[PDB]
Amino acid sequence: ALLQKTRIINSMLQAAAGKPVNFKEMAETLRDVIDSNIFVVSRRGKLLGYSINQQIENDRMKKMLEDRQFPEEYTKNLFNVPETSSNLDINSEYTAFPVENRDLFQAGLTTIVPIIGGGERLGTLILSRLQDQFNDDDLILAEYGATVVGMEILREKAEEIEEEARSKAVVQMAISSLSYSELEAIEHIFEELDGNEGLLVASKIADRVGITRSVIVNALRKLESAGVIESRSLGMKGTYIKVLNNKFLIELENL
Amino acid sequence: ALLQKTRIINSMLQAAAGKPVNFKEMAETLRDVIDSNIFVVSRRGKLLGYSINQQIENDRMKKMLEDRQFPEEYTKNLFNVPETSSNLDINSEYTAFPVENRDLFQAGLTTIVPIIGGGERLGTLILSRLQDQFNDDDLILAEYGATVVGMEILREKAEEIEEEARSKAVVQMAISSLSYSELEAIEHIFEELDGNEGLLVASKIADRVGITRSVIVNALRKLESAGVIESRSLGMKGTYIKVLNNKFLIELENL
Repeated sequence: ALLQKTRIINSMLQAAAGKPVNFKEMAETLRDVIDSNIFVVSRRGKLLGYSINQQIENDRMKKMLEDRQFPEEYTKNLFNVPETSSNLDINSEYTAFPVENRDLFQAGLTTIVPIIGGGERLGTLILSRLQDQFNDDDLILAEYGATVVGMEILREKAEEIEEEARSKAVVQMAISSLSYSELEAIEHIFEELDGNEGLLVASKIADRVGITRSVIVNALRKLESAGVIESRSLGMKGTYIKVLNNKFLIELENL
Repeated sequence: ALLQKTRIINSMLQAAAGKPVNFKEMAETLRDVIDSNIFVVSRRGKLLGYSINQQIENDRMKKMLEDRQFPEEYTKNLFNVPETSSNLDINSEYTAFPVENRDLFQAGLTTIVPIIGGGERLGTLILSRLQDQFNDDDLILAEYGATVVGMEILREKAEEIEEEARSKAVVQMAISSLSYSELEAIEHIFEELDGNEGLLVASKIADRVGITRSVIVNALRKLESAGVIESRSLGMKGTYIKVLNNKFLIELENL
């Protein structure tokens, strides 16, 4: 019953809007829609999700469902596949696969669609039934489905790193905003500290370090200012901090 | 064969990848694989791109094709469509459209798809033949179709501002690294200046402003460093400069 079938696939997509990416509850969707087996493997060939409904004969797939890694020779060509291969097992004649890719498709009549977003193969969609041949409708669905879980990892991954170089801009911001002293204080602080959690009253360092309180006491708050650290001191008599940004200590040690 | 017609689409989708989003050249690729009229209009109702073959009886649409600005009464109810209107003109019986959108659909047995990604109705997609019914799959194409133009405005507008908020980003930079002095200078400079184009001679400012050539002449380079302005000084005897970022000048005035 076509169109609905998809409109349904679409229904699902619209819906992932805010909610962060989630393959499985989306693999399901394809399973449901296409009534097929569904496994999504990334470029690196880690399964990000899959789903099923009845047991199978495929011995050489589970290996990965236990270490997330699939070895540097197997999934390897699984990737070399230039296009969709339509209907597939262990008894059809073709010289499109080399004799080093024998057992990967294995059990349940398997079909294959490459996931292919922003100009790049981001991975593969395995589908694999047992009996019912893979219909022209049935394909069209996957191709949408792939195309969908296409610009999704895309999405997910941008998300994933656009908030790396957030953190990372942040930190060379604040650090960009200290005096030779202030930062030197900060420096000497965490050289003589451990982790985000830190307590040793500023008072102490000053005399040792030979930077006034006043300042040390301040470099400090400059970080309260672009978030990076937290303390809300307890009337001197001890001074404690914890950090709000992992990429920091890192950077700071990068000095 | 519909699938072909679909995969054909796919192929054009991969091959936008690098190339900067082109609507027409996809409006066509629709009007190809669908065999109909394609018109992509937006949230605000601008016709981004379109694509036809024969001559048409819609009068009330040749309006936007010169001002790009559709009425605050037409496109809007065009916006109001909760979902895909399958076939249309002006003889049928329906209590959807409000008594204020009679002639927008005018020519071509018209059909309607809303474009929705980033969990947002990005705009509307308009197909319109003359006789042939829009079939099931005619839809099926059309929709996915949208869905692409879909996450294309996404990519374009995404692209639009990750680079408006670049300018801004770099100018808040450059400036931010200006000593009060230096800043004082660039200031005094452009206040007695007109547009991105300037020839006024450093020597003469210092005095008139109370600052060393030393520093004027420093603060200038600084912005060429961060490229914001161009000058290749001449051997004094007249300095001439140019601004290479619009956002900049704006920002100055906002200090």
